[PDB]
Amino acid sequence: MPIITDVYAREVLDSRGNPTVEVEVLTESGAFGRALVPSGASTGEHEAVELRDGDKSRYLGKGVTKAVENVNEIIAPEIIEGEFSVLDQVSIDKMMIALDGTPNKGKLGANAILGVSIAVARAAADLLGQPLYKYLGGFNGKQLPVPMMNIVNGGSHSDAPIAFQEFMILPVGATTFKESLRWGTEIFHNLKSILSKRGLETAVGDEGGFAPKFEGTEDAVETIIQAIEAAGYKPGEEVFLGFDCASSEFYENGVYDYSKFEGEHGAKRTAAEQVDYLEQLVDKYPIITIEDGMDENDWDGWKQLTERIGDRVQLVGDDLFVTNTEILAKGIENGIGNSILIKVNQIGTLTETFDAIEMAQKAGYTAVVSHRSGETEDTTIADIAVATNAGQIKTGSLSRTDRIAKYNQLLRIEDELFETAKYDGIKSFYNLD
Amino acid sequence: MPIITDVYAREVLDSRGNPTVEVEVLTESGAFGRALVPSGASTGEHEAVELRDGDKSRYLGKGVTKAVENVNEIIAPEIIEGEFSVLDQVSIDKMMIALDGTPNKGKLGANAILGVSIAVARAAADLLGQPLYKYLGGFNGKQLPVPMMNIVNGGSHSDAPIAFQEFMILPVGATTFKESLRWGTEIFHNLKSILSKRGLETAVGDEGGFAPKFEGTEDAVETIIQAIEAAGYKPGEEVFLGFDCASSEFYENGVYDYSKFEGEHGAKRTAAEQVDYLEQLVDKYPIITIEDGMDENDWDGWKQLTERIGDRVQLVGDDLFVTNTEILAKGIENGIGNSILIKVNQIGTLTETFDAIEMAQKAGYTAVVSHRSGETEDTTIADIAVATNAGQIKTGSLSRTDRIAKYNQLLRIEDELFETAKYDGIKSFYNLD
Amino acid sequence: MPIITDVYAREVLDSRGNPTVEVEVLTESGAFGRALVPSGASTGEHEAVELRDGDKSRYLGKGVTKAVENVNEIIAPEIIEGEFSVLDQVSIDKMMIALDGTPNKGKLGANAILGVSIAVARAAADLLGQPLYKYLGGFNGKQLPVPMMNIVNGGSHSDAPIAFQEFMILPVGATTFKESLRWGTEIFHNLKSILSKRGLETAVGDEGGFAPKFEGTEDAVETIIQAIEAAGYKPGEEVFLGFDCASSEFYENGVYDYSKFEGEHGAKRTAAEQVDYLEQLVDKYPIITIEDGMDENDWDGWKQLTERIGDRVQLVGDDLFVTNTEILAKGIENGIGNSILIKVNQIGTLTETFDAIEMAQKAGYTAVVSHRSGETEDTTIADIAVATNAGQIKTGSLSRTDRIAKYNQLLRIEDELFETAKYDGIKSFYNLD
Amino acid sequence: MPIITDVYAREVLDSRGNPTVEVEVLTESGAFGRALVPSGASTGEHEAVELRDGDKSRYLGKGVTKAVENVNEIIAPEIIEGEFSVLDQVSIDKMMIALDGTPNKGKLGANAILGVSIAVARAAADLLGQPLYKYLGGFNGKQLPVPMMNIVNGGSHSDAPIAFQEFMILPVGATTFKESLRWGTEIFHNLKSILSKRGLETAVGDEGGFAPKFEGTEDAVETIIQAIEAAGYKPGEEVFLGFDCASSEFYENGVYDYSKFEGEHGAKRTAAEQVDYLEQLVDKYPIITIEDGMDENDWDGWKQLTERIGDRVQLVGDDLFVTNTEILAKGIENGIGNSILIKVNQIGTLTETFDAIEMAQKAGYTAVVSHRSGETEDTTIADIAVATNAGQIKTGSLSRTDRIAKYNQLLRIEDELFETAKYDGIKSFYNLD
Ligand SMILES: [Mg+2]
Ligand SMILES: [Mg+2]
Ligand SMILES: [Mg+2]
Ligand SMILES: [Mg+2]
Repeated sequence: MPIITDVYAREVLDSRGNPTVEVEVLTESGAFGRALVPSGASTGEHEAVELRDGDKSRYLGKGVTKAVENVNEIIAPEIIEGEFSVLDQVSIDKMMIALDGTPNKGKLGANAILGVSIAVARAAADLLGQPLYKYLGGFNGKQLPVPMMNIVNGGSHSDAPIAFQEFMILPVGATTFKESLRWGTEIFHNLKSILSKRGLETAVGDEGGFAPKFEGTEDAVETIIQAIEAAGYKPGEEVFLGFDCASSEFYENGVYDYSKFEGEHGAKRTAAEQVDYLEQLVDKYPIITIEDGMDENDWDGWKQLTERIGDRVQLVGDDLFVTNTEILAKGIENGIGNSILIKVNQIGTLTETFDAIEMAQKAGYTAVVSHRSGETEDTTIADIAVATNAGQIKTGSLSRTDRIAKYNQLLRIEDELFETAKYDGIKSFYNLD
Repeated sequence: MPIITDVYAREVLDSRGNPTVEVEVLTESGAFGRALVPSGASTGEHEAVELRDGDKSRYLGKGVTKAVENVNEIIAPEIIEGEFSVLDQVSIDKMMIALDGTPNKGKLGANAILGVSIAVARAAADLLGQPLYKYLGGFNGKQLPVPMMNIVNGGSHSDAPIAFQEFMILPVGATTFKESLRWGTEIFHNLKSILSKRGLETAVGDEGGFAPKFEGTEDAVETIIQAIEAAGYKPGEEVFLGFDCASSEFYENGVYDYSKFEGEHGAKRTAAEQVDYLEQLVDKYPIITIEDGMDENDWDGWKQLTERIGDRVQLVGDDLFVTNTEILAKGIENGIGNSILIKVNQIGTLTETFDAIEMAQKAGYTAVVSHRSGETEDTTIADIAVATNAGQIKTGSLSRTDRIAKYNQLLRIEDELFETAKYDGIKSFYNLD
Repeated sequence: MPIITDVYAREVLDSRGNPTVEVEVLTESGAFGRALVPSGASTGEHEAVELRDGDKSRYLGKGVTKAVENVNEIIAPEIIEGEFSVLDQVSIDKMMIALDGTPNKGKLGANAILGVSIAVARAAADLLGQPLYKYLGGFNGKQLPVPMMNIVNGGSHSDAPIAFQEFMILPVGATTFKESLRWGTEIFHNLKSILSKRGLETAVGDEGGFAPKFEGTEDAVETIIQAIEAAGYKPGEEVFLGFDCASSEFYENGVYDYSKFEGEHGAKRTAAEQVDYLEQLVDKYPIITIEDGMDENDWDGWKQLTERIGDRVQLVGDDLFVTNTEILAKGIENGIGNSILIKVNQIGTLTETFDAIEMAQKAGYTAVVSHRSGETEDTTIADIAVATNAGQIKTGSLSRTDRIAKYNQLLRIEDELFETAKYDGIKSFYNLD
Repeated sequence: MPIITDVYAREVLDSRGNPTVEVEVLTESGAFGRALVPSGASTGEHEAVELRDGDKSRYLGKGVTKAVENVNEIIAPEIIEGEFSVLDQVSIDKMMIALDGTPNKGKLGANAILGVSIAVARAAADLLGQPLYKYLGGFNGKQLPVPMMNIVNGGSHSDAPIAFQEFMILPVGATTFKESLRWGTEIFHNLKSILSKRGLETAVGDEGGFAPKFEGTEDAVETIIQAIEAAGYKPGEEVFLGFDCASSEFYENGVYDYSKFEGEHGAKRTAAEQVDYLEQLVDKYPIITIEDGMDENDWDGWKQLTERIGDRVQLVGDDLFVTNTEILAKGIENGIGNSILIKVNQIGTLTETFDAIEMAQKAGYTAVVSHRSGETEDTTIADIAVATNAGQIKTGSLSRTDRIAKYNQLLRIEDELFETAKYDGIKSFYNLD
């Protein structure tokens, strides 16, 4: 019996110890779904906005009681009085969008809306007795993603003289996701040993990776490569590197100003020099993906970067696109990037999330389903990656259950799929030559 | 409906990126339970042994394929062919204990056995439609625990000149668990700010807390107190401190050798001087609980410590008791400690876990249900704490979902209990007079 | 379907031929529970009070039509209109406590309230298909009690020159409850034969035991020991003795006045001499438990008694505590007694009963679940003893179904538990050295 | 649904502390019945034999492990392998009779057979959702019995100089059973007061009544009458007396020898003088019923007694008929008595019990459904009395739950019947003119 009979929100905590929204949905027959909403460390703009309370007497102003109230007192009665079927996902998502009535979900909160959106879908899958990836994506959802695994952090997430925010490993050469996960974990533990022996810090950041005091970018990259090799894997064949440059954080007045993070002698690069520099790095090192290599508003620079190395390196828009199909469409039309980081809570409904993934795919772009800095015990993004046969995921390093829970769910999905599972390895990069 | 029809194990990852056991149980009617096992020890004279593979080609020898196979090929057929009801928890636990046939669960593995033990109970609660805490503890399970929250680490978990392994905060004075959690989180964020302003490290360890380069024990303690106050709480009334001294890690040849961690000039204390020192600390600072203040084999020293401050300070045996009712019984008979840290995987079944909690309670000891360093997305320990009205829990700092998931489950339990919930605050320490 | 749809009370008779309350509860799905309420011969004060009609035209004023009406016309509609789930025991108990609104349950009657409280729990266990002890106590309720079996009566329950109200046997050395019951029964029949041969009376009193015209206390005790030995059992190893002194019934103006029951030459003992006397008896005879050895208000005397023999003899507060957690807490804080007699109807709800048991256990006291002088065909107290692993029960001699029904239910519980049952024998006395 | 899937026996205790048989029956759908068997006789030419173990190491040889084994190992597999419907009562009873194959049920035991017989019927009523009296007797079972209530005992059940075994009160003049029960209880308590004031014993015997040291038969009778009046009732209109003379216990060699119980001067009466004596008593006192007034083999004396007073006094055969339809038929044919005491366990199946009741009724005799000295918490005889509209029951005095449980069940039956219940009072004696 599919009619939704209860929609209930509560305030819980995320992986950084900040409040977030949890929603539970029940049907008449007792089918049940629970969703928890993630939260970003920094937000691109043109984005759906999370509602926070700003009551400095609670949680330093980061309470989400208003968003919770919006679910319990506004959204819930609309759903229950409307006698919506739990199966009518698009109808419910459209209803919430209209109920809020603003372009950025700023009245009810993207956190209120997404909690309900995901909890409904989870309840629907429970009702049908379907794996969530098959409910979401249909019968042919079967492709496990290549994980891009955080390993070293820089920029504003570190004190080392390194401008790029994040360095990742990608176990592209593995034959299964289960194997890929083991490779990454082995490399992580090997790097930890290397860091310890060098007297560098091995405590972890928000994503479960390291932020060691390397000498600079080349030291960081070569040390990761050292770990890959020590673990017994082949860089540039079995395991590749990725960056999240987060270049907007050091771009100002037409200059990519590396002195912001790399000390007084750090290079001040024009957009042309920035492209040259990224090209030099991908020629020197086995780098298969670069996120936000150019500034969020530097469309000319993005075009040049894409013309320069886009045939052989994935170029992921994060801050560039902010999971916004209007911006994505503009990107596609202008030959900008070849991949998009998909953040469910940046847009705020599952319907819109899937629309963005579909738009990307139909343009020959990859859609990389992503975590946020503040995660939860929710593992829905694992199922979204498989539902859409996305082929890639970005969900953290190899420690902290806020990351590992997603990897464990991918293990379960691959196990359940059995002989029907596929892991396409390097062929996951259908956006590249 | 209740006959178990499937028992299935798989290898997943824990919060440190090490393999562990997951088990799923199904009944004929489709009731379902999933358990994940936290990290343990593969050796240790008096505790239950986790089984690891030792295949250095996988996960550096830390695979759990053998334990998984033991579930799938040995335990599962015994259960299924035996037509055990999912409700017959004690029967199933006793059967597994006999099936392994060794005192330390070293044949099948405590990790195999506990995975099944917990998954069965979770499936039973699902079958009955009961909250797990009520299934486990009966109708009167209703007391939320005071959380002892990791905040600063020392000893072998840090590079600072501090011998004690862990410092904790306890929001004893809160009126509800939900408020207690907020207090702790606010204190955590305030400490983080204080550390940053001092130029100390704010990256986190395995339990989600900090390991800053303090000048020593007094600096650490006073800085935590500073954070408590900055967050707006009263030390020694609303919020107390706790230690895990892990004193076995610096005791040798009859000496508590603080020079092991606190540099060349660090004190070498006899057992008498160790007791004097702990007494001095509890007289100076608002310390309500001390774990492993004396060495695991220094029973004479434990007795002296208990006589000295046990009337007004909780004295928790962890390494002292290793969740072993034979050792606990010896402790009780000899007036040793007044609390025990209860680690489900250290004993290996829910039945034995509950027996240990009950033995402790009936002696006027508190039973503090505990996490391990390697945790998972499992939240069963939250329900165990409420089921037994234990009154205390030790499940980590205020970051990392491996910890926060337990706190979120306690929020859900308190919410569900509604007007029947109780949080006893300082009266939780029924072991103190 | 757990919502309570009917709550119905009727006036029935207890084992002494006095009216009492019966309540039946039904759920929407047809789950059913029936409870009957016991009644004491004499009442301690500070107690929940039973409501009687005082209509001397019916049952000599002992009718319970008002209490029955209070269930049918006040409590029942509150429950039914409230749509309470039969599983929400604590909520329903708290609701009734508030509905009555007085400290002693004197408006609605403790008999009205307890009838509903127990019938609800019985219906809940029926709904879930659980044994009542597992519903009440959770999965680990498995310990059968050592029974303290009435055998000889004195004081105001006899015409013999004996001040103590009750003498009991305890089959502590048996390996199972089933064996323990047989031992007691054999001893009972042997005593009956001994009494008959001596020309003493073998008719029974309210609890199913004897009140023979012995020469005094030593005659009674030695004759019981004679019966134990004649039955082939070892006094002070296999079978121990117990007293219920009911000392309040002969204490006045600071004197334990044995002349009240033992004739003109009976000793008038100070509190100090009373302690000396009880100590002498426990040194001479295999006495393991003494109930109400000191007067209900003689706290100094209780303290002295507890210091004197409390390490090796159980000291049970009955009139001392009147199943009142405020009085119990005061006792615990002052080192008074080491056991409490738990009378469900003296407090009036299952929630409060369990709270009292838990408070006792967590203080290292035993909780002895008890009958009343006026019993019924209800056997709930058997399930309460096992639910809480209490380890002891006091439910009568070895005749009269008002007593034997409880023993039969313990047989069924032990049978059902099969290999999971435990009977701890002497180790049941965890309150003693 | 109705096929019997489990038949299980266990050894429990009766109201005298002697072992007896309990049986539980389950159907495929979970319908459930439990029966307990009352005390019987292990020898006796014309009745069904209870089987006892004779192992003097257990319960003084009174164990029923063999009868229990006969159920579990012989009867149960026949039923289960036979796929008998729980509704097929007569088939099952006939099968057991044939399975035992002896006239007195001495191979399997009448206690084994009756336990199964009753448990089956109780399970059938549960399956159908019918009150047991309607299942047993059809839609028109509605007549509550006049209770003949034990109050004073003599003969071998007392030490007083009184030959008759039992004196009873019968609240014939009440308008409902519920009122009749109150009358009896009030009389019982009034007698107790009278006895206490006279310094006579008020402890109770097996049936819950008194055995005081009266001066003789007239003292006993007149004192009971005093109690009736003191309670406010009219002897010989509202409340009548009954005897159980148990005359076989003092008849030998053609003489009713009252000197056996009434001292050296007690009358030695011929059968003619015995009839004269009983006639004198019924002329002097309001006696409506006499059980076993003549010896079990004195058929000529029974005939004379019946001719003398049978038109106006009920004459109940107990030892005369031993619930044996062959003996009853002989009695009917010869004009012997006008009532039979029906003891379910004396014949051993419900089918045979109902056949005996029917034979009696069709002869214009009353069938008085009876307890035994050793009773249990079973209340089936209450339902049998109503099922057959018997109009009378003999189930004990007004104390002990072994008796009171039956009266409570009659209260429930009358309550359930509501406006359809009937209590025929004096018209219940349809055998008298
Ligand atoms: Mg980014
Ligand atoms: Mg520790
Ligand atoms: Mg008492
Ligand atoms: Mg008779």
